[PDB]
Order: sequence, then C-alpha cells, then structure tokens
Amino acid sequence: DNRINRIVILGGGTAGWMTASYLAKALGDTVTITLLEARIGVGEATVPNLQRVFFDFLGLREEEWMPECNAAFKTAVKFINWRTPGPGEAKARTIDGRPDHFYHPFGLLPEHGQVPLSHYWAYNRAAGTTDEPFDYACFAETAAMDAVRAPKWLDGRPATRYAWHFDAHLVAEFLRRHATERLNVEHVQGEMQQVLRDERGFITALRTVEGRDLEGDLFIDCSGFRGLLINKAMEEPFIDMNDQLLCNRAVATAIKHDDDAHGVEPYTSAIAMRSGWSWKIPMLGRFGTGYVYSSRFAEKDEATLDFCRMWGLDPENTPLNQVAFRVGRNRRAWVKNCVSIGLASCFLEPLESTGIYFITAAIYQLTQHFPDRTFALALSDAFNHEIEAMFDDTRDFIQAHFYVSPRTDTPFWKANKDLHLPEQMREKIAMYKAGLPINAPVTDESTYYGRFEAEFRNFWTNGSYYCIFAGLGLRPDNPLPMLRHRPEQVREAQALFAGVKDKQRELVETLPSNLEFLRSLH
Ligand SMILES: N[C@@H](Cc1c[nH]c2cc(Cl)ccc12)C(=O)O
Repeated sequence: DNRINRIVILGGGTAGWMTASYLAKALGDTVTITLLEARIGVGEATVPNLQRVFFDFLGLREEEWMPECNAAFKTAVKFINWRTPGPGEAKARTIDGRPDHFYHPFGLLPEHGQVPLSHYWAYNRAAGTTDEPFDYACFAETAAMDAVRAPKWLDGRPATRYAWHFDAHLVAEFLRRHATERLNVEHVQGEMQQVLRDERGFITALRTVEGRDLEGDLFIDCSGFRGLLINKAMEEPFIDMNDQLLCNRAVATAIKHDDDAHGVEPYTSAIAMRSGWSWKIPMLGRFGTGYVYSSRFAEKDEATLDFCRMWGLDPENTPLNQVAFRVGRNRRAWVKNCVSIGLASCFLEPLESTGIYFITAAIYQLTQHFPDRTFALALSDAFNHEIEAMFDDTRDFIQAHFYVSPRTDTPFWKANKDLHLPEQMREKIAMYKAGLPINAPVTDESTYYGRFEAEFRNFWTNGSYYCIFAGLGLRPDNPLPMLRHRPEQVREAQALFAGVKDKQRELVETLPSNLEFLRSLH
C-alpha cells in the first residue's frame, strides 16, 4: 500500500484550480485534495486542445463554461507591423500596397503528393505567377477573420479550428466552484506560514498562519512567480533566459469597446512597438491589452505613454497594471515530492499564447508520470524532460519572431539580430531556405487534435513555421527541388488553392459575425 493518499496545492489562481479540478476528476475518492490560497483582467488566449484535454475531461461543454468567463473565440494570432518601421500604433502600416499584417491560424495544411500546400505556394511565388501572401493563399480562415466572422454557425455547426479568449480570474472562480462543489476539493483560505520537511527534504505538510497543518504526500506549487515551494523551500534554481528573449516588463489594462461599430475581432493581435510588442485580446464589450517591453531598451514611463498613446488613453486617469516578468524555467519542474505548475514552473511572454497550454500540458504529463510514495526517480526525470523540451522548443520559436523580423529601426529590433541563435533554429531556417518542410504533420487533424500526445510530439508544425517565416517576409531560396521533377503534381495541386478561395467566399458570405455568436452565447 504505497499509493498517494493526500495532495496539497499552494495557490488558487488559474493554475491552482485547473490542477485541483483535473486531479480530483482523475483520482476520485482515492485521494484527498486540499488547496491553500491567500488585478485588472487583461485577457488571456488559449490553443484548441484546451477543450479536448481539459474541459471535456471535466465534462464541461463550452455552452456552460464560456458564459461564466465572458469567453470569446480565437481563430489565430494576427501580427501587425512586424516588417515596417515606425511608431507603436494599432493600425497596420502599408508595405507593397498591402497592410503589414499576417495571420498564424490553427489547423493543419493540406497536402498534395504528400507535399504541404505551403510548398506549392512557394513554388508559385518563385515562378512569378502569383504575389499573394502565404497566409491568404493557404488559409481559408484569413477571409473570415477580416470579416470578423465567428468560427462556427449559430447552431453549433463548426467551420474553422479555434480556441478562446477569456478573463483568467473568471475561469479560476468557475473552476473553484466546480472543484469544491462537485469534486470534493477542500478550499483553505489562508496564508502559508512555513513548509514542514522531513529528514530527506521531502515536504510533509504546509502550515497556515492559523496554525493548521495541511498534511500531504504530494505538493503542487501553483504560487506564481513566487515559487514558494519549488524555489524557496526546495531551493531549486531558476534558469534566467532573458539573454535570449529581451522583454521583461508589461503595462496592461482593459478597455471598454463598442462592439456594434466594427464587431469583435476573433483573434489575438500582437502589435509591434518600438521596444517590444502589444497584445490585444478581444471579448464581448471590452478587450484586454498590454505592452510587453524590455527594460534594457525602454523606460517605464515611455512604455506607459507609448501604450496609452496607441489606444488614445489619458495616462493620468487610466488604471494600469505594471508587472515585471521572470523569463525562463526552473532547472527541474519536479523536485522530490514538489511539482511546480504554471508561473511557478516557467514563463514566456504571451506572444504565442503558451501560458494556459503550459499548465494543461504539465497537468497532463503529471498524470502520465504520477508517482506513489516511493517517488521513483524515473517518473520525475521523465516528467522534467518533457516539460523542459516543451518550454525550450517554444522559447526558441518565440525568439525566431524577433530574429527573423527585418526591422532594425530601433535599438530593440536591432539588438534582437545580435543575439545568439540556437543551432536547432539555425538548422530549421537553413532547411526552410532550401525548400524543405519543417516538422511536417503526418496525421490528419482528427488524430492531431484528438490525441494530446500526438500534438505534444509535434506542437509547432510546418504550417506554423511558414506562417511566421513567410509572414515576416522570409522565403526559401528556391522551391523544393523534387517539385521540378513532378510538374503534373504541381498542376494538380492548384485545385487546392481554388478550394481555399471557394471556402474563403463561403465563410465570409454564410458565417455569422463573432459579435452575433457571442451575444447568442452570453
Ligand atoms: N498545437 C497548436 C499549435 C499552434 C498552431 N497555431 C498556433 C497559434 C498560436 Cl497563438 C498558438 C499555438 C498554435 C495548434 O495547432 O492548435
């Protein structure tokens, strides 16, 4: 009889209550779970697997949890002004007669002859028979997002792959209620006084300021950047990676919005600024927004003013959150009987909406490597490996946004070009320039989005590397050389571009607006 009997979670934000709800659902009566928890809602974005991996596991359909979190729909991230120089402004600048924006949608690109559609687009660009941007030629979603359409028809009929925007505080409160009312999680409202440890350094109990000992065999650190368990009690070092990603501050708020004027944008915006980038996370009646910048290149006051100026805000009569970030990850996410999840584990700037995903993935991987009271080292070693590889792969992917961007107009954008590029990312850029696919998907969407392990082993597929590289203006030196030996396959593949064009008109003309669906839902 060596199985875990008691779990104690420190921290009651999004990570704490996603951890409490999922583990309580997975373990049932076999374990007692106790959570001990002691400002402006600026919005948060997600990835499609959140419904399949997390909410479906809890039995919660979007029709129930979305109205409780003022949730809205996300079809992509839209990158604005990442190729052109100038001020931090909300509207895209013009380049080659086109707006300077590009999309990074979800889903998998179709193939012909087992070659991704991306490579036939690069073929036609090299041939000079088209000048259409990659995202508008290969993604039907681009048209629907420009027409601010919903990702679904009003009666639930799906149309395009999508994720969610929501208020993270409202999500934690919803899950707090669900866990304590339906899953028998004990909520303890108090502060932690001290961490009780045994001879081997394992945590035995959390002691509250009221003097109560929360006894447990397994402890989850969801205390945010504080890392009260993993960093302070367990003394596990944090690996600062701000040398590779320069942004370390944000100034943020939420802005009321008249949705009847131009609708609700069904995508997160990442707006390039002089010393960083600004997010925009739209919801019903309001949008969250924050300027992520580097303190090495911008003063706090100028970032604040640049941020307020973009949105026409009075800087002296606007509620603002001023936050400093911890960019990097712990050397190990799981040490002895202490598992860090969320900001206590790692953090990247939300350029590609990895925050909620890193929690979901850590929760899932914990159940996959769940221990007993012997705490076999292979379980936590394997867990730490998957978490480390997940973070480092996305970290490098994020850096390539700034590295491949052609902007050199401010010290921030130029300095990104002087940073060391990791060898694996250099290899990928070289393969992309030689015409090769990068991390091409080998399954259809149903397997990819049906099995979390499928996506986890290939999270940034070829479509995503093309979305960013081609969106930033980087194009291969030549098309895939095999394509010049298969002219008939090139001729046949063009039907796919017509299929995208057909779907583009169909969705724009028959889909409801994002605003209409949100008002039907809320
Ligand atoms: N597994 C994710 C990968 C992904 C593809 N496009 C995006 C865009 C953003 Cl902001 C995050 C993540 C992704 C998925 O395909 O859903």
